[PDB]
Amino acid sequence: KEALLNLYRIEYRPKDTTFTVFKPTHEIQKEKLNKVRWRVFLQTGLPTFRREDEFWCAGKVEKDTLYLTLSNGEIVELKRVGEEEFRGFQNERECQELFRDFLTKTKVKDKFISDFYKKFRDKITVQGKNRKIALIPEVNEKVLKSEEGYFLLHLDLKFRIQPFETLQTLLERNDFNPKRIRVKPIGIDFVGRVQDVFKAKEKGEEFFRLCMERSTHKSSKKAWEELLKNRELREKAFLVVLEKGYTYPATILKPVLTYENLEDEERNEVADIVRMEPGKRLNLIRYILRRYVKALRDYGWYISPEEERAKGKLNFKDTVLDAKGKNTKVITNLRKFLELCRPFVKKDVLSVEIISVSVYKKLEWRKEEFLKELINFLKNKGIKLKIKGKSLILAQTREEAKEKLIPVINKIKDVDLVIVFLEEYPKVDPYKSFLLYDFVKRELLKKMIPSQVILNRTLKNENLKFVLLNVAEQVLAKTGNIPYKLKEIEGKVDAFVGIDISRITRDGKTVNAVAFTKIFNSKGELVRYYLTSYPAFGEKLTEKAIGDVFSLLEKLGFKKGSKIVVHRDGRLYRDEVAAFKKYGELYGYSLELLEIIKRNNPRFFSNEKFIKGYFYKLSEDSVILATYNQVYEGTHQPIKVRKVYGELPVEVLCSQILSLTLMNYSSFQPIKLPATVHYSDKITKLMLRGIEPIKKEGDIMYWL
RNA sequence: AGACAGCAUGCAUGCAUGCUGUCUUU
RNA sequence: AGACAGCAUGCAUGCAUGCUGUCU
Repeated sequence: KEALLNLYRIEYRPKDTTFTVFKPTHEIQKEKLNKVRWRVFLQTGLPTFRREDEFWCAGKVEKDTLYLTLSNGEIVELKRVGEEEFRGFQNERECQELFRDFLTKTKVKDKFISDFYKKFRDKITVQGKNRKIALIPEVNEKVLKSEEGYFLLHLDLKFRIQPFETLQTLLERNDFNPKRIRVKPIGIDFVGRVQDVFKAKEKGEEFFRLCMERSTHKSSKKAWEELLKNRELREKAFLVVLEKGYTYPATILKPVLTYENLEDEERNEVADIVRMEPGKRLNLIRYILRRYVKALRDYGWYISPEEERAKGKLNFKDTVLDAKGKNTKVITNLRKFLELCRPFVKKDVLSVEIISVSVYKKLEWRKEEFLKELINFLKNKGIKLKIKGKSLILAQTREEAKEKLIPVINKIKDVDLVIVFLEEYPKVDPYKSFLLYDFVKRELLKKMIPSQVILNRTLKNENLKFVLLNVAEQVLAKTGNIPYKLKEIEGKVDAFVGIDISRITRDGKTVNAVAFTKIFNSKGELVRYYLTSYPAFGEKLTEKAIGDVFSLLEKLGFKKGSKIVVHRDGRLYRDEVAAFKKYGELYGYSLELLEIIKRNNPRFFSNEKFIKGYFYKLSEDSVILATYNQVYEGTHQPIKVRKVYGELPVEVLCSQILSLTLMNYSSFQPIKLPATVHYSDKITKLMLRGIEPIKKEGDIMYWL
C-alpha cells in the first residue's frame, strides 16, 4: 500500500563552516525582516539566513558596516559582529532561506526552465478562437521538518497559465477597469491581485529615479530605466499598485490565469499539460531534484534521492445510520444506501422557488422530468415539495443571464430552498472573468437561502438516477431533514466547533470583519451556526471574537468541564492561541485546538485508489492527511493538520476530521474539508464584501 | 574630349548568412 | 524556436576614386 510524498531529506554539512554574522543597529520591524535578508544576499552575493535578530552570510566579508535601502528609502544599518562557525540550523526557516539562495547563486532552476523550453517550447504554447496561451513551468521549494526531526525539501511542479499580453496594452487597447486581475512581473517571482491603477503623467522625475535606484530585480530596474529616460513613454505608459504593497510599470506585468476562468475551448488544450497525472509529475520532480543534487552537493548539501513515505492509514468511524437504524460503512457512496435510506424528517412541507435560465423557450423537458422524479423520491421519504413560483429566464450569454438573474433572485423571500437550472454558456470576455453557477450560489448564500444549482450540461451527460441521488442527498441535508447520522466519533468529545474570520484592511488597520462559527454535537450534527460581523477593534478584536464563541457554547448549555475541539481553516497566530487558553479556563473547558492549512501541501503519489486516511507525520504535532480519494484529472491535494494544543493525540484529532468529512453530506463529490470548516471561508469572505452590519444564526446547513 | 565595359580600394542602399549576448523562460 | 543587441561575412545595384581596354 506504499505511498510516497515529494519530500526529500536534506542536510547541510560543508567543509568550510565559516560565516560572517551581522547585527542590526536597532530592532527591525518584523515584516521588514525578509526584505532585509533578501537585500543582504544581493549586496553580499553570499547566501544568507536569519538567526533571530542576526544575519548569517556563507562567506567572508570585510565590510565593517553594510547599509541596505528598502523601497521607502528607509536605511537599515548592519554591523559586523564577526565570523562565527556553523554547526546546525535551529529551524526550517533558516534552512529554506539559505537553500533557495544557493539555488539562485548556482542558477540551476534557471537552467532547468531554459532546458525545459529548448525541448517542449512547441507543446507548451497553444491556440484558441481568439487568443494565444502560454503554460509556464513553475518549480517551487519549501523546507519542512519531519517527526523524527530531519529537515525535508518540499519540491513541486506546476504550469502557470499566461497570455502573450502586457497589462499596459490591455489598458490602452481598451480603457478597461480591471481591479480584479492577478498578475506576475516579468523576471519577478511574485504573483498578486491588481490593487490600484494610475497613470504615469502624474509623477515627477526624481520619482522614477528613486524607483529605479531601489529596484531589487533586473527587469524592474530596466523598466523604470525606460520611464526615467524616454519621456515619450511616460504620458502613455500606466502604473499599477500591487497586492502586498508594490508598484510596477504596466509593461512588465502579465496576467496570471486560472484553469476555471478559461473559456471552454481553451480549457481543453491546456488540460493535459496543466493536469498531468502523478507518475509524470513525480518523474519531473525527480528529474529536477537530480539537477539540484548535481548542482549543490559540491557546496556541502546532502539530499536523499528518495521520497519520504506515508507512515500509514488511519481508520476512523465511518459508520452511518438513518432514522430507522439501517446502516452501512462509507467508502465511496452507497447509492444503495441512499435509495432505501429514510431521513430524519424535521420539516415535511418544503417550499421551493424554481428558476430556469436558457436560450430558447420550449425546451424544459429534461429539467421538468428531472424535477418530477425528485419531487416523487422526496415524497416517498415523508417530504412533499411544494412550488411557490417558477421563473423562466431566456438569455444568450453569461452576462445576459447575470443581468437578468439579479432582480429575479432579489425578490425572493420566505422559502425553504431555491432550485436553479442553468443552461450552458459558451465563453465570455477573457478579462470579464465570471463563473455563472458560482454567481448564483453567491447571490443566494448572501440571502441565507439554501439552494440547488443544477447544470444543464449535467442532465445532458449524466444519468437521471445518478444525478437524482447526488441532488437528493444535498437537498435533504440543506433543508434540515438530515438523511443519516454518524454512529460515533473517536474520543469523548462533547462539541466540535469550526471558527472562521475574515478582516477588511485600511492603512494596516483592520476595519470590517466577519466571523462564521459552526457548532456540532458529539455524534457530529450541527447544533447552531453563528454569522457575526464585527466593527473595528484593534488589538482587542481577536479577544472579543473568541470570547463570543465561549459565551455562546455556554448559552447552549455545554456543561463546564465539557470537552471542546476547535478546527480552523486559517493559520492560528500566537495571540489567538493564548486568547484561547484564557477562555478555556474562565469557562472551564478542556480544549483541543487545530490549525488546518489546506493549500499547497506535499502530495501523495501512490498506487492505491483509496488513499483516504493516509498520512505522514511532521515535527511538532502536525500531520499531512489525505481526506479524499484520487478521482483522476483534478489534483488530489492533502490537508495539513496541526495540534496546536490538547490532551488528545493528533492521530485521534485527525480521524475526527476524517469522520466529519462525511457530514458535508456529499457522498459523490469529494469534499476535501471537514464539515466544521467546509465553505466557511467562502461565506466569511462573501459577507465581508457586504454593505451593512450582520448578526444572524440558525440550525440548518443552508450553505451546502 | 566625350561615351561604354573589366578590375581595386573607399562609401551608399537592398537582400541573405554564420557566431555570440540578452530577454521571451531573473 | 522568436524578439532584440554585439560581431564577422556573402550576393546585388549604383557613386567616388584609381589604373585598365574598348568607342566614335
